[PDB]
Amino acid sequence: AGDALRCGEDGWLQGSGAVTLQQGGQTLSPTLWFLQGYPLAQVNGGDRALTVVSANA
Amino acid sequence: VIHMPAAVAVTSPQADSAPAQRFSLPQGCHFRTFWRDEANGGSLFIPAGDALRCGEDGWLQGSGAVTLQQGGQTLSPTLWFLQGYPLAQVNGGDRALTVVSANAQRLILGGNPQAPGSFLLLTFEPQLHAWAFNGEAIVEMPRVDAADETKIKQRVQQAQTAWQPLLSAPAPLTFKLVEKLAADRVDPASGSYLSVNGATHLEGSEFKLV
Amino acid sequence: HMPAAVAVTSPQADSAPAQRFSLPQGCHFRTFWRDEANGGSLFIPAGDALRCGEDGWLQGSGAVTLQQGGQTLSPTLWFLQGYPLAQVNGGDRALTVVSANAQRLILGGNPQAPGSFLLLTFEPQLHAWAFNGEAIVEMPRVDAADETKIKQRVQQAQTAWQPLLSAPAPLTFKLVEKLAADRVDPASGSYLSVNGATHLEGSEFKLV
Amino acid sequence: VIHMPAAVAVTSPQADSAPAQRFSLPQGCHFRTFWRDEANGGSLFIPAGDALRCGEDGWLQGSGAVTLQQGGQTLSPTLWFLQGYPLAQVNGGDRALTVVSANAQRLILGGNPQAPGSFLLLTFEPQLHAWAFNGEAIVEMPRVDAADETKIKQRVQQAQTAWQPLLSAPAPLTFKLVEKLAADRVDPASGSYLSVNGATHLEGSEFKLV
Amino acid sequence: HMPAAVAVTSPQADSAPAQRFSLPQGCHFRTFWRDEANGGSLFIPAGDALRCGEDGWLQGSGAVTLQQGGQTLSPTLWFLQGYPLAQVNGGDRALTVVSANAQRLILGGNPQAPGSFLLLTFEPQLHAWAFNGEAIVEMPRVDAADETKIKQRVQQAQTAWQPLLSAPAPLTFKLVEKLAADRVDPASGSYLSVNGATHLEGSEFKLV
Repeated sequence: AGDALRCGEDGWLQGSGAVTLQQGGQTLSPTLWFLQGYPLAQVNGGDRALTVVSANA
Repeated sequence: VIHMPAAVAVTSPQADSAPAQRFSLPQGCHFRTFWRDEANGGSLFIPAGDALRCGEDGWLQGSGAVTLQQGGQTLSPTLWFLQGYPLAQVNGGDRALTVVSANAQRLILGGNPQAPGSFLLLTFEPQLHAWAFNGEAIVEMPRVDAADETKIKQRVQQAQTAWQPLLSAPAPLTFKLVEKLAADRVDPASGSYLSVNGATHLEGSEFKLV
Repeated sequence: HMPAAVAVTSPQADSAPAQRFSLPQGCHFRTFWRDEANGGSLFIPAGDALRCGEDGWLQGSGAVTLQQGGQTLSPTLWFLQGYPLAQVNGGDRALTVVSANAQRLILGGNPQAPGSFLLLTFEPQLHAWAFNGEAIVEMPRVDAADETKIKQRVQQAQTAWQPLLSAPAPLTFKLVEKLAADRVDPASGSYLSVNGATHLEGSEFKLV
Repeated sequence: VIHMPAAVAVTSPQADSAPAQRFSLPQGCHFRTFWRDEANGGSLFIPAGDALRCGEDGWLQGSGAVTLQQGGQTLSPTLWFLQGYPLAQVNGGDRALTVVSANAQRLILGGNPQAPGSFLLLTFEPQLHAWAFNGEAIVEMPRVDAADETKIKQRVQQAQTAWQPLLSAPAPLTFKLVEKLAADRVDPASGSYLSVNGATHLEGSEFKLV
Repeated sequence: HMPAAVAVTSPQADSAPAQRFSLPQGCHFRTFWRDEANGGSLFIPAGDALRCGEDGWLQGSGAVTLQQGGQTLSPTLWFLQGYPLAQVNGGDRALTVVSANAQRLILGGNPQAPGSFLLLTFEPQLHAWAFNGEAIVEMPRVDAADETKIKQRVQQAQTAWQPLLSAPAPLTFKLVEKLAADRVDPASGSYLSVNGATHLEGSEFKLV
């Protein structure tokens, strides 16, 4: 919880915050930037109108 | 012909005296328990809400769920706090109980006014970082009085009637009789001269295939 | 609604006849004994309730002694038409052996519930057929669309058969449109099962 | 620019049609479930009392504890009976629900009036001889309507608000969206075109040692 | 009541001095490097916030590059008196290095909570001391009979130290009557532990 991440009017979570992931004892805390709802790591475009050209698994 | 139960020597070794660690909460208070750091990679999560709440004694007070996570395993016992100690499978709400003794091995619960001279025995469960009730109980009673079968059945049903409500399930309460509680040793019932085991009633229909 | 039909898939039962075992007073008893070099013994005690009836078959209920490989068993066996049966005693009534081979025996002719049968499996260690809880009810799938008719027919078989029983098991019923009396499994084709309970009441002591 | 979720073919095989076995109780009624006799040596014990009781429909009715014992292991789920089926982790008391489908593999729960076109999915657990709810839910919804992000969030929060109370814990409800429920196949959500996962809120204090 | 005294059992700390590493602009930095044929590399980036101070020590906070065995680490290190420290940055205040050897470093001189210290363990892979959550509070056992005095002293150390921290761990405090500054374990003798929490709030997604 906090202001780093928040819901926008587009229906997607927005912002750039730490997200915690735990699996079998391990813990990762990457900073994720949400672009059109997709969580991205190691890149932050803030409010730039970047385009997701293609996203899959 | 009076048959007295034979005397049993107190043989158990001295209990460990190491203090419990403290766990400070946001609103100032402590609970206390033991947690031998064994690279277990464990977490204890006190939820926020009503069930638990700091008290004017300096201790976390109340009873509510508590989430323990270790090695991908998640347990969620309901813990009740007494003088800051977390206890599973006993809730002495409304009642003012004493912690006779507490260490990394066991906790002796006393102070029930409706059956003095009886004590619950709780065993430390590192998986919960808490003391848990598994049915074991202790009745202090002179061997001379246990010569009388009817005194036995009186004291032991006194204990049962006083401690039963505080317990989650009407459980098989097991009662060891002892001359003196040995609160200083690992087994406080060391020197127990007799054990009385209770039943749980069963009724209904059992299905089975072959 | 009608339960689905089920194809009889069990193969034809073995057809060997039981061997006869002749007792000195004239009668015979019939069971199977696969020669297994077990060197087993079958002892029928004399002077008890096991006696030669006028019909030529050993009759009555009593303990039979089986010794094989050092071990000794002595079930109580009731003989119906010369067949040793365990865990069932029909004395008062007059039941019939529908079918009997080295694998299983079917028990019918209970007049307080026709179209129902007990199944008993051959126990080679007892050289006898034993009842273990398995009953078959004959009833058309059309009838079994009515729940109340399933309850009626099951409760009729239960009452009619429970007095004669002593298996350490409750009765369970396989519903068939016809008994496959010539198969290994005579309930091959059963379109439904009803399992009954054993009632319990008492005190349990467990020490942890 | 309308983006429609792509269509997913219904591929799962036909569900098994084998009937459930019946289990008759003293007062006449049945419950039904599956129990592949695997020499498991298992027992099912319906206690006597109020929680369970035969009903005028010919089925065991109500919700209460049930003791399962197998290979020295003892489980005690609270089961709720619906049309004679035992179900764990869902109690639709006060509500009139439908069993869309039931077999040895899964049970589809329907009939919630406050969110039509949604179905719970329960999976058969042989350890309990019962169907259990683990969060999986199904929303029937035309792909064309799921082009609209706001219709998705409407139907899915309609489902959540209708089915939430019937559930034991406010659980992470997972919702698969499908054009038609495939009640005839092992996976009734075969051909689901989208999944929506809910969260569980967390708040309070976590302790941890190193 | 008074908590029981505890004997200092930890052995005397190793006494080797840290090696010096000379930078071209004059300054030195001091850490340990057990020759382990690791052929490790220590790269101090230039032109950043890592600079030679007038006192002769490398100063500031910035990323240091460690390459050993193909793998590369680049922690952010803050240099206090020439010592590389990880997960703690005291810049605003003026802290002192009570003790430093190849095994551990003690961090004192926090004026908003005297008699408290941070412990930092040597991490040979970083060639640097790292803070992991361990604080020591100096307080006499007599004082620790008062619960309110334990809370006071612990909450003073918490507030005074938490701004300077970035360990992925909450603070936990070992209460000693005196810091065993010359032992391997400087809390050898601690008569009580107080563990603090990390607060959580947010949404959890788990897929089963």
